[PDB]
Amino acid sequence: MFTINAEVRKEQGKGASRRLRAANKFPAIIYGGKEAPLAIELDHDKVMNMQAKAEFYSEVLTIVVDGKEIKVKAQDVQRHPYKPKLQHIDFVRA
Amino acid sequence: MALNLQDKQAIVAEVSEVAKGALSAVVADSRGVTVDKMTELRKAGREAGVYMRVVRNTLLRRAVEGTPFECLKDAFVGPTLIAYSMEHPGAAARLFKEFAKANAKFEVKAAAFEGELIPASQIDRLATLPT
Amino acid sequence: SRVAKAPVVVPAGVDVKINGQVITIKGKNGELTRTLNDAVEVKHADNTLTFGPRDGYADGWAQAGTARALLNSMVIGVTEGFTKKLQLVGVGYRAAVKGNVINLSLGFSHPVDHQLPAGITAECPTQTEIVLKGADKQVIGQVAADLRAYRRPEPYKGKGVRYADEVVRTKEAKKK
Amino acid sequence: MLQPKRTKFRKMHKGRNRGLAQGTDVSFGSFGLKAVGRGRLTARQIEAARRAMTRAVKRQGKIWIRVFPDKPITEKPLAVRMGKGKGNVEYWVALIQPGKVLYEMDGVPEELAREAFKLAAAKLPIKTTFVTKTVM
Amino acid sequence: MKVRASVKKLCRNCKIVKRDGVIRVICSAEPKHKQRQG
Amino acid sequence: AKKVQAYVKLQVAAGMANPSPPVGPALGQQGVNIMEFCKAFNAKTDSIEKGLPIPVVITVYADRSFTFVTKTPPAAVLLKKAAGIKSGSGKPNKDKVGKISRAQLQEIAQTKAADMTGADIEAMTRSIEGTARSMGLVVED
RNA sequence: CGAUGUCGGCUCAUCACAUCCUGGGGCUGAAGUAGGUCCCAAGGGUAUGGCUGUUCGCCAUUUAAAGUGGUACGCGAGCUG
RNA sequence: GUGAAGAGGGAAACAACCCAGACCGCCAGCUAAGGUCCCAAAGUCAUGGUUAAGUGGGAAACGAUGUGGGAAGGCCCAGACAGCCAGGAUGUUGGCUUAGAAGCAGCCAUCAUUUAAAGAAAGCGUAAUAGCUCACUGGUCGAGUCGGCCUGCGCGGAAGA
Ligand SMILES: [Mg+2]
Ligand SMILES: [Mg+2]
Ligand SMILES: [Mg+2]
Ligand SMILES: [Mg+2]
Ligand SMILES: [Mg+2]
Ligand SMILES: [Mg+2]
Ligand SMILES: [Mg+2]
Ligand SMILES: [Zn+2]
Repeated sequence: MFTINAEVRKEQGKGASRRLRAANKFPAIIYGGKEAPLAIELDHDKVMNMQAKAEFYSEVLTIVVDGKEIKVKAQDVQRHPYKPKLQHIDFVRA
Repeated sequence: MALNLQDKQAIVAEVSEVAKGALSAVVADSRGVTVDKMTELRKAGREAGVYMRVVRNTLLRRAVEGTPFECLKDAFVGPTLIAYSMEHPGAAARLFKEFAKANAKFEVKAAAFEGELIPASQIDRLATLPT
Repeated sequence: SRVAKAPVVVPAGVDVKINGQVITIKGKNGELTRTLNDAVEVKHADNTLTFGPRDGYADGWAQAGTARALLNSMVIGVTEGFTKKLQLVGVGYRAAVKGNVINLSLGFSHPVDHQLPAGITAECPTQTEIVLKGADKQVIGQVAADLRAYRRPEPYKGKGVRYADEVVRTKEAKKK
Repeated sequence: MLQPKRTKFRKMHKGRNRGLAQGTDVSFGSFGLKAVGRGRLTARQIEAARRAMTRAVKRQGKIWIRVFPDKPITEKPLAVRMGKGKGNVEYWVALIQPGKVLYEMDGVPEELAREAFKLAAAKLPIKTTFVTKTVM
Repeated sequence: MKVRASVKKLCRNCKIVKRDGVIRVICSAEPKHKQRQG
Repeated sequence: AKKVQAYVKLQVAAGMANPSPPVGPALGQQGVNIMEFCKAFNAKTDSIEKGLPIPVVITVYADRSFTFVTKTPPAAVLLKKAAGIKSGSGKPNKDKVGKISRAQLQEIAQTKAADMTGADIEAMTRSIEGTARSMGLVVED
């Protein structure tokens, strides 16, 4: 039921990722095996508060991108070593 | 009652009713029957006075700086809305008996009647009324 | 901000003169003047006083509460005044007031004469305790503090000068 | 004494302390003490903090020491000139990078864990924080 | 007065005050928790 | 506010001290504070006596702080200390008890009166003898 | 290193305060006397002998006290050796 | 790489650091680092904010209602946080090795009701006594308030000739 809007990324690389993370946004990825992987960026604090709920990895999420609704499932997450911040999450279409 | 300046009108003034408190009358009759609501208050004015009123404030957070001067006799009376009444005019007079007579005259309910005051104790129904 | 947002009523016709920012009040028992901190503007609403911080001073909200408390204390004092009572507990302590000069015998070697600031009256109904009444709270409190300061209460027998309503904790000789 | 036995080589290079920690997550326990600083951390110090850890509960719970020194540290003796060899080892430290989960534990209330972790952080030499297990 | 570099509320009645740019603890219960500096 | 209303009996059976084991979370439901038994049950009461029951007026108020008064042991058990028996009621024709002194009984009743009320403590005294007879503890002159 | 004379003593000092005394305060397991500890304070003051080259240390007797350090472990174009 | 074997401008002074490699002259101009209130040429420039410490213009662990900002909380008109309240229900002389502990040493650890507040620790001192209060609910004057997380800039920590 958790629904997050998100804007497609335009720049990839360490520099672009760090520039995003310095503006309270972190990148992420949508893939589904038989579908073209999609780069995405999504707001940091909204999903960080979504994180506390144990249902985040349990239920099916709804990602909104340029007016498109897709249903996905959180695959994995990598976090900052010491601060409670996220660099990047992995999403599987489902 | 619109704001906390009207929250005000309920944070000491019944100190005047609780300073010399010598009875505890409680009842859970949420039935707001007009005939009985000029029965009980009129009897209060007929025997004791207008000191007691219709404030049915009973949630778990109301009556400690409720009656703060005496009367633990109410101190554990707090389920779903239960009216409260004290009695000044003549220590331990007979308000409770006519309250019970109205209960005989079909007040709906009275949650956990215990003969509140002058057992200094539990359930007993206040057998003696020392007027 | 609540104290500041609480206009103080004015009794029967105590004289009130706001000449700029130096409020003067003339009660039936006294007269008191006080220049206000520039951050506050106080207006006479024909039965009371209202307080407002001037724009440009970040401390106005805190300062105005002090101003309201101060003017309330002033109006109370010039209405009827304040009174502080001290007890000289301990064998060998005596007190007596002549004029505005209070002689204390707390037993050092010599009696101690204290001069009052001339607006504060003193009285001694019983010889063991003193009652001093004043038209201004800060000064009556200061003079009471000075009277206490000569022999502040020793916490071992309660001996010394103390306020009436202040209760001293004692202590033990701990062996004998 | 929290010291390795049968070490392959008696003495080890000073090395460098660089990069981010590996075991950043809490795995065995429910509450962990994650280091947000950097720097070596001596087996004597781990012993002190572990004693404080089991002392805060006085018996309770399960604890895990996720950091093992396995790094000999040599000290040149007093009043001896430089050179003429490399001094003998004197103590063993663990190189700690930011994010490493030093202490881990479960079986006690979270607040009691907060207190115990504070007590041991008082003995530790680098900045720490309290972290809880996450679903990941 | 304990003149210490880490002041803390030693009991329930301790109060923290910043008097003239320095941090102090005053307790009305016992005159032994009085702290300074910090 | 809270003077006294809602009165039952707690304060379970009586030997030696320091709370913890027997009667816990039953109290533990609602809030009487925690170590409240070592300033009228390890630093105020007993050495009037060390084993058997007494009634103690025990309670904390809404801010969870204690204060106590005393009472006198009920005659069901106080005469166990007085006469020193381990017998009891249930078989009066098979297991019965011997006599007890009236001066001792009046001493017990004097403690009773000091630790209770009643308009005529002498008129109330004989009820202790009656209770002794009802439980089968013979009290005589 | 085509020289930068040294341990201790004598005379003369001077500065710092992390105060030995005197001064002002808290807190006390501060009855009082006497203390313990901590904070502020550098104005002034801060032994004499026996032993040893000794600084020091030990001893004897005082004193309100016999402070700790810096100054080329002050001071040999000032002395002694 | 620079000095050695490199002058010039900057960092007060300062072979190595920053900029830049002096053929000579010129009372011409544009720039580099670095700066523009006065010493000393150039902004007492413009805009939006931060700090109250002379921080700037030395220094940590640790401590704190300093202050600015962000996100999410509980709690509340079945009315919140603090004021005054009065604060003090009981089969316990609990299995303690039944010499002394008897609402606050070590103990073993946890049966309930009446039933708005009523969980065998928190402190003052008494071989051990009494007595008062805090983790707590609330009747008038009260509403925005209670405690945490992320942070920016600050405060103490901070004593030498
Ligand atoms: Mg001052
Ligand atoms: Mg000093
Ligand atoms: Mg010489
Ligand atoms: Mg080269
Ligand atoms: Mg050069
Ligand atoms: Mg507060
Ligand atoms: Mg600092
Ligand atoms: Zn305190």
